[PDB]
Amino acid sequence: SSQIRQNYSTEVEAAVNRLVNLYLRASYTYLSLGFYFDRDDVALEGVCHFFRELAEEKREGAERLLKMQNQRGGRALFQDLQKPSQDEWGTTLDAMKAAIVLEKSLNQALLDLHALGSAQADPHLCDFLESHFLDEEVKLIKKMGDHLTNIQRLVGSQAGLGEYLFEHCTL
Amino acid sequence: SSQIRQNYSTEVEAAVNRLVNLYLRASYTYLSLGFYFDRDDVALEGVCHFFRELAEEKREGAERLLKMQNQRGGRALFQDLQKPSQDEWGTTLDAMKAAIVLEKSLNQALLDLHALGSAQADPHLCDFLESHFLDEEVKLIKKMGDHLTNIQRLVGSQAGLGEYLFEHCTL
Amino acid sequence: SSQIRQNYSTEVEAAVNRLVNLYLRASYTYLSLGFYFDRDDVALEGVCHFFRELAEEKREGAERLLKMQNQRGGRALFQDLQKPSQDEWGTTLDAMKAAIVLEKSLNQALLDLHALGSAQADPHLCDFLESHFLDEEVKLIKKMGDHLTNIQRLVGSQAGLGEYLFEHCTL
Amino acid sequence: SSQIRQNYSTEVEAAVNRLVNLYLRASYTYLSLGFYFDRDDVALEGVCHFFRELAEEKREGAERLLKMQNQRGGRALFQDLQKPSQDEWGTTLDAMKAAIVLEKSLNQALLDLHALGSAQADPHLCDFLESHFLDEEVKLIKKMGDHLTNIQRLVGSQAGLGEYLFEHCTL
Ligand SMILES: [Au+]
Ligand SMILES: [Au+]
Ligand SMILES: [Au+]
Ligand SMILES: [Au+]
Ligand SMILES: [Au+]
Ligand SMILES: [Au+]
Ligand SMILES: [Au+]
Ligand SMILES: [Au+]
Ligand SMILES: [Au+]
Ligand SMILES: [Au+]
Ligand SMILES: [Au+]
Ligand SMILES: [Au+]
Ligand SMILES: [Au+]
Ligand SMILES: [Au+]
Ligand SMILES: [Au+]
Ligand SMILES: [Au+]
Ligand SMILES: [Au+]
Ligand SMILES: [Au+]
Ligand SMILES: [Au+]
Ligand SMILES: [Au+]
Ligand SMILES: [Au+]
Ligand SMILES: [Au+]
Ligand SMILES: [Au+]
Ligand SMILES: [Au+]
Ligand SMILES: [Au+]
Ligand SMILES: [Au+]
Ligand SMILES: [Au+]
Ligand SMILES: [Au+]
Ligand SMILES: [Cl-]
Ligand SMILES: [Cl-]
Ligand SMILES: [Cl-]
Ligand SMILES: [Cl-]
Ligand SMILES: [Cl-]
Ligand SMILES: [Cl-]
Ligand SMILES: [Cl-]
Ligand SMILES: [Cl-]
Repeated sequence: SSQIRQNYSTEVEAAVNRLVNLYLRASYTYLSLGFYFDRDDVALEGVCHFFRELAEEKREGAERLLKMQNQRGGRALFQDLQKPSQDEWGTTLDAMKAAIVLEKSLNQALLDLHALGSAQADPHLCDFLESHFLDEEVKLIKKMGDHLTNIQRLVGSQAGLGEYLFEHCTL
Repeated sequence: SSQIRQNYSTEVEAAVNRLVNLYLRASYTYLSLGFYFDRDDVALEGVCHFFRELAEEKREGAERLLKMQNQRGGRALFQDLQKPSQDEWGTTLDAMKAAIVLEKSLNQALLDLHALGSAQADPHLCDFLESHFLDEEVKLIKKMGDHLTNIQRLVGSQAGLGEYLFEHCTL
Repeated sequence: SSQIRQNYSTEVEAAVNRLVNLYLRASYTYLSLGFYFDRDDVALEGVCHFFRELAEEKREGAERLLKMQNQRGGRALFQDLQKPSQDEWGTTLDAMKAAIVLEKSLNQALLDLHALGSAQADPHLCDFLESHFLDEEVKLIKKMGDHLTNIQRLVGSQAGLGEYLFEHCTL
Repeated sequence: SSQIRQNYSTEVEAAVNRLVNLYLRASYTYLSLGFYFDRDDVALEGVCHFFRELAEEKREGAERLLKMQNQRGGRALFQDLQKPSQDEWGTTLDAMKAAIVLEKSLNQALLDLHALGSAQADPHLCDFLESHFLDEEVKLIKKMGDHLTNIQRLVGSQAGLGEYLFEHCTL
């Protein structure tokens, strides 16, 4: 029971529980990514730390959603967390591509949740997504695309490697 | 006269004046609540201070609205402030229930103002309500509902009182 | 492939992956427990914070195991995380009993892993469990049993409540 | 003569003297490795410093064993230190492979000493190996395997070199 619920549709409440599941799944994905790069036969600890920090941010996003669910008087319902889609993640390039795919899917889920909140005339929900999720996700995707470009440049060629060093080491 | 007014409908201007009245009324309600709990025959100074702080927050909300009215080039119009609905407020439980009723009514007025601003295509108004009012009101209502649950638990029973002390004193 | 693996049996490697799954499951359980106590109709924030901290400790335990798996040259394999066994957790007493059941099961898994490491003559594994898991788990279970006794005393009776206050407030 | 010896078998006492010899031999190996990389025609001072620090750690391990031998009432007996197996150590890759071979052999000697202490029911010995040697050796081997992977990646190819720079310079 709740004595506080106001203007909070069952549709949104359900969608928020699904979004918590997606965020926790993504956190689990990034946990797997990070420990893959910590393998002795891979050994790119910087890549390990990049994904470890993303695992933490996606868990924090889920916790924010759960806190909001309780603030509106909705009820958290948890489902199974499906294991990540791969057990080994290939090259740095492969892993950064998988990460962008994952983030695009979370972004689309955020946009879908906004469409539902708009249809339900739920401005608190909209505000919440704007305050904590929409711009954070755009920033992250921009950083990943920048990373993808630089991995491609570096693994591709000696001119590529040259331009990278000029920017990174001289500038 | 105004030389600055742009995209600011007479409907919104009127609705904002009504919302100032509601906020000032709520401030007056909380003033009455607080001094009731300061009576020698009631003497719950912590409850007095809780309502005294709410009186201050509701006055501040009204002042924010008035400042916004002037920033958009609308004209503040004041009406009578109706005295609060009771002269004595009963138990702590009774008073917390009345407070949640009051906050729900302010929240609904905020949602109604958003619906009007949306119909008038007034995004500055929407932004304003998001920046200062929607999440503040949800947070406050959540706190009041938490309080209601704890008052009910405490006044209800020895098991209730027991669980409360474990949480509050041990944890 | 690994160039470092030495004295690390496939049986232990598999058992460690299963133990990571159990720890992550327990973390997920505690996440559900904590947000249950944050509901407006439950509203025991101290209990919420107790379980929130346990969720963090169980995730940290899983991460320690994963780091150890990589240090020995074993390969992390993740499975589905089954959702927690309940959606609502009843009283504080009910929830503390469920927590002790959960911790007893992790403790038994640690003891089973020691039995396997002993049979495989793997002293590094034994050392690892001693350094990070066995005494931590005994300490936690002792704290939970202490909590269970105090909840029982407090919810049970006016003599019980009296003895608790003497200890907590006077001493 | 000793007035303190208790539960300290002649077998363990002998094995500990042999382990001191192995540790001092390894220290001597690393001394040779380090000065090889300081040659003007090799000139990788970072590699020199890596091996110089390992020479120091292996000497410290021997000194710890000798101190323990005296604490149990056993008698240190020293043998010849055989010169290192090579006079020149080839590439960085060659030298890191030789180092991992050396560390694997010390690790196996530690495991063999644990097997003997277990057969002799000598828990102080076991504790000692756990406190100062088993996890230190696993950590070191993990670091060396990580190094081997990164040397292989770097000396192998332009894609390899690219991935390394992304991790090391960008992340
Ligand atoms: Au990682
Ligand atoms: Au890392
Ligand atoms: Au929206
Ligand atoms: Au909306
Ligand atoms: Au650079
Ligand atoms: Au540079
Ligand atoms: Au550089
Ligand atoms: Au007052
Ligand atoms: Au007061
Ligand atoms: Au609006
Ligand atoms: Au609007
Ligand atoms: Au208390
Ligand atoms: Au207390
Ligand atoms: Au207290
Ligand atoms: Au919580
Ligand atoms: Au909490
Ligand atoms: Au063991
Ligand atoms: Au063992
Ligand atoms: Au107390
Ligand atoms: Au007290
Ligand atoms: Au007290
Ligand atoms: Au050197
Ligand atoms: Au050096
Ligand atoms: Au042993
Ligand atoms: Au032993
Ligand atoms: Au670098
Ligand atoms: Au760099
Ligand atoms: Au660099
Ligand atoms: Cl990680
Ligand atoms: Cl809306
Ligand atoms: Cl007052
Ligand atoms: Cl609008
Ligand atoms: Cl929590
Ligand atoms: Cl063993
Ligand atoms: Cl040296
Ligand atoms: Cl023993």
